[PDB]
Amino acid sequence: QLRQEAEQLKNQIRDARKACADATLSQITNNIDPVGRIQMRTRRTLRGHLAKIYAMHWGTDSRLLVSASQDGKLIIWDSYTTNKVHAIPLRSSWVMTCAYAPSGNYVACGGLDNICSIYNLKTREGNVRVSRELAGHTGYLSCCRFLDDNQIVTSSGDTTCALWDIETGQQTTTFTGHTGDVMSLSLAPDTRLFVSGACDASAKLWDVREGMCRQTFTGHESDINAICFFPNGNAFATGSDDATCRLFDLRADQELMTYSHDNIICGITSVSFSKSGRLLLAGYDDFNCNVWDALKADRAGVLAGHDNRVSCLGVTDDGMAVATGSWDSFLKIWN
Amino acid sequence: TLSAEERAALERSKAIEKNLKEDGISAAKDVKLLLLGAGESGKSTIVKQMKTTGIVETHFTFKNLHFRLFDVGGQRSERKKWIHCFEDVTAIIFCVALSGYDQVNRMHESLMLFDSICNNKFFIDTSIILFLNKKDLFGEKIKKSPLTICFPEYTGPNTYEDAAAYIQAQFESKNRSPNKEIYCHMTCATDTNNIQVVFDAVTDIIIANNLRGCGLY
Amino acid sequence: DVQLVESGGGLVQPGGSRKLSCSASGFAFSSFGMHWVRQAPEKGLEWVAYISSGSGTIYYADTVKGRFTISRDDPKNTLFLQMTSLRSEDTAMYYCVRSIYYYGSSPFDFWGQGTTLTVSSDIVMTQATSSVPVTPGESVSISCRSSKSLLHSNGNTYLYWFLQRPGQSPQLLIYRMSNLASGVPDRFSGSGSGTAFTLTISRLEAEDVGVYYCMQHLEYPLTFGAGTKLELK
Amino acid sequence: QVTLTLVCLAGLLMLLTVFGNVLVIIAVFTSRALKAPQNLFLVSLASADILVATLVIPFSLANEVMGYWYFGKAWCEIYLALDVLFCTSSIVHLCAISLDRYWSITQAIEYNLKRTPRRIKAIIITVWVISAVISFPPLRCEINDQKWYVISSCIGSFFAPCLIMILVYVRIYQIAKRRTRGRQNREKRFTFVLAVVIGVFVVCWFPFFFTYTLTAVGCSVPRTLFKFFFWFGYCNSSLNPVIYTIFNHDFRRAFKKILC
Amino acid sequence: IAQARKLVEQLKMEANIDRIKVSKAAADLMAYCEAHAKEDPLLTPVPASENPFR
Ligand SMILES: [NH3+]C[C@H](O)c1ccc(O)c(O)c1
Repeated sequence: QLRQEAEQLKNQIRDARKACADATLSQITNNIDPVGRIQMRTRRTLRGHLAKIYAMHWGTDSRLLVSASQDGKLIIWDSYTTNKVHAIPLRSSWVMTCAYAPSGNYVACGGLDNICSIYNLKTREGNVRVSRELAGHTGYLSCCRFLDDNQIVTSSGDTTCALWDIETGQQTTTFTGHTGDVMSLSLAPDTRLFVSGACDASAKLWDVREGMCRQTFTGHESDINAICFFPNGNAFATGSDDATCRLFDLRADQELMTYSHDNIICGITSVSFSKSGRLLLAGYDDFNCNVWDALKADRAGVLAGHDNRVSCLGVTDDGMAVATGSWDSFLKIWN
Repeated sequence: TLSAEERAALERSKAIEKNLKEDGISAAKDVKLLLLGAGESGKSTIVKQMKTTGIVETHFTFKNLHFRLFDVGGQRSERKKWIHCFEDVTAIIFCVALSGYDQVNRMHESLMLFDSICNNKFFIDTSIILFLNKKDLFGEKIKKSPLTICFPEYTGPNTYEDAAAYIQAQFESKNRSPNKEIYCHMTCATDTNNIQVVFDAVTDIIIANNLRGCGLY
Repeated sequence: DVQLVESGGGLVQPGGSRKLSCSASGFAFSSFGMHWVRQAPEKGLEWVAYISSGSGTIYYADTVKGRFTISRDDPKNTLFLQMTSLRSEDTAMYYCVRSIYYYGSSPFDFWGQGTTLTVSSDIVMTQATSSVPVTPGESVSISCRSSKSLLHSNGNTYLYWFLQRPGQSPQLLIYRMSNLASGVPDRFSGSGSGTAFTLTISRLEAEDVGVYYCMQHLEYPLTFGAGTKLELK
Repeated sequence: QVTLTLVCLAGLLMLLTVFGNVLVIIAVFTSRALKAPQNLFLVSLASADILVATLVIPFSLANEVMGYWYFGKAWCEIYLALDVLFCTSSIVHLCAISLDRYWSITQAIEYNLKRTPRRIKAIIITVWVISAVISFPPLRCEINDQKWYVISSCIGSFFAPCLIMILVYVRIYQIAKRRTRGRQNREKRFTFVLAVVIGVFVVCWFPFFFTYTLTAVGCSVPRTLFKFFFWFGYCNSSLNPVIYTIFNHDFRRAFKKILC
Repeated sequence: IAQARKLVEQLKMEANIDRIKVSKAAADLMAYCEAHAKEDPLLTPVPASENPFR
């Protein structure tokens, strides 16, 4: 007590969700003409890395991208000329995430050392330097993104999300409603709220200004591994190890599409959306990512790479290209 | 020709490429080891016998070899994750106890964890060195109160090399995969001989690999 | 902070030898490329030599090749230049300039303090008129004409601008004739087609009175034009 | 009419050897996992084997089919000489690999510190120049018959290495026996590999070289099959690409990826 | 005690949803996708020119 009150509240909220609407997204959109098969080919081959890579990010203007490797090196690639703008050596070899700020001044990177530090790219000395080392968490970092020029949001294995501040160098907020290891987060196009996953098959939406979650969707089976919004910010479709991709609506507050295929039984490492919100890319294991139609929920052309094994993929702001990175130290640009 | 500044940019790119390749070839000669244990293991003994809230890295030189030892004890998350980060590791080191068998049992859980980590998907072609710590400690414990164990059907002799040999054979079991050898050694944590056996194990692993290329194996 | 210091000037008999050396301490000298700039005793500017960051690429001017040599010593953060068989026309005052080349760079941003040495086809640019009567608080525009179109197929226009205060080392204003260098007020602005280039200065005040220079970086050799100076009528 | 089948077979050969060489060259490159300092050596083994056929075999088809060398005195010397240089090198490399392994397998800790691409390239250039210096001097096109020579190069061309490999291999067998005193299944596997590797290189040349050497000052009357021996000298060439690569799965995996 | 109180307090805010119909959200999604299915280069490949990648 009052555990029975909690379970009856869960039952009544489930009944309300069931009775909210009669929509099923199956009788509708079936008559809408689907898009044809989509074919992609490799257009660039970034072969400057030497070991496993985990995550990468696209900078603003869709020409510069950043990637991280187990060799403890950050490379600021150039999409067009395939030259390397910078080569930042890191203090800690183990790295699990790297993010590029909206302005090219700063870049964040972190890993198992419980710290995702900041590096400056524009200075009089003309060389990269340590800007700030931020140590607030205890568990391993997952991903810290930039919400402003001097404000970042972190995700650590200690089941906390903090939303650090650069100049002060101290935590200004904390989120502790997951009760499970977080894995990814993606800020919405609007800069007042975001969402983050957890290892207990639950995704929770947090408010930037306020301190508590709002919805706490729990409509998944096994785990959560990647979350990413699409414009207008109402889907943040996610994938997991259960070979299932699902998208949730904040207002609907109920499962909508729950993509699934019987042939494939694998995991998911990263998920991204397109510019128009029609095609969503998801990198599976088995070493070959896939593309899925947002509306018709059918399957399009399989992708070739990589050798071993696809781990991250990102889509530029203009959508002119997609970057994919795999453990074989190969970054490929596909159009 | 393409332009003026782009030629300089390409030259800088080649220069940093050469620097990166040199750094990588320099860093590819060292050997890395992963130390994993359990509750009340010999972490302190191994750390002190080498000669903040995160993973500890210890690098030391012994006979023209730069050993890089990584131990993960401060992490509180599930070991099923982040374990793939150490896929490319030369060898791992395990410590058991001996004489932990009737306390919050200990050897049963340690053996279960060892079997679980020895039979996972992507971590198979990696050698495991296993240490028999507290060698002098369990003699009096087995002498005073034999034997027993809560692990039944032992049906063997009493003291004392027999029990150690039986435990070593039991731990050497569960190696379903072929072409993978598990090394065992017992230390009193008194003298300084662990470095020598680690070096011998490492050179044996290196020989088994190169020999592998001709394969041939 | 960044600061370039050199001291190699003096009275030299014609047909002599001399060494010029400039030292950098305010940044990473090993990762930058050095330029040498000559300033005629009255108004002129002329390019001399360039050495890359890796010292694997060397260029020279038409009137400089075969007489002068350039080198740099990376551990000591120093640049060396050799004057050999110098002639009467070589009397001038010299600059050594830092430059880095990558995407979104600002080369020729910082210029050092010069030293004076006394004695005893190619793209051309034109400016006019060298004398413009202007008053503070009124907008002014300065244009310079180039021979060949600067619009490369990459969508970039390799043109740079410089301002020289009376009695002080020149500093960069605009790079690639479309961006704005750091430490420059927003009042400055410059634009043009692939051939003609013109600034757009708004709310001019009583300190931006130095002579203006426009330079081309499309291909070697780099050439400067005859600048135009303002006044306080 | 046998000439049609003879030229067809020769062209089939040539196609097989060039296909194998280019396949090995493709596989060794563009593969992070396969890339290793010791692999470039095999590239050199292919680096000659890729063109030796195209520079040797068709000319051999030019001769010994109509009875006379179509060209004049030139270039019968540079061909022959050129033969001996291309051909000698293969038998020459095929040694350095074995020599490396033994250096790698024995006292691996000390030798691993010397594994650098600079080394490997130095070894490659050194072996190329030592092959050239023994090939180019001197200075109806047939094979040279000056006594002061063949008994010379024949020794320095083969016996320089058959002793090495043979030795290097027994030694390795000695060590695959000390180290493993399932295992029973691989016991008949590793000895079979080693036997195949040591046998392919010997069964083909050795008879040639032994007949070629036998026609010195103290000679005899070989049958015409001797011509039989001569091609054998080549078919070994087409082989190396397979014999060495199908026993190292990374190579396999690369072959499966490129072919599927 | 305290954990249950915090959990129920969070659940009260979680239940504070209006909420619009699922069909309305789906209609908005299709409308936005159809309206914006004109600028992406994925559905409609760009011509040989104007493509930064060769
Ligand atoms: N095709 C090879 C040719 O038979 C050859 C090669 C090396 C020699 O020393 C030789 O006498 C002949």
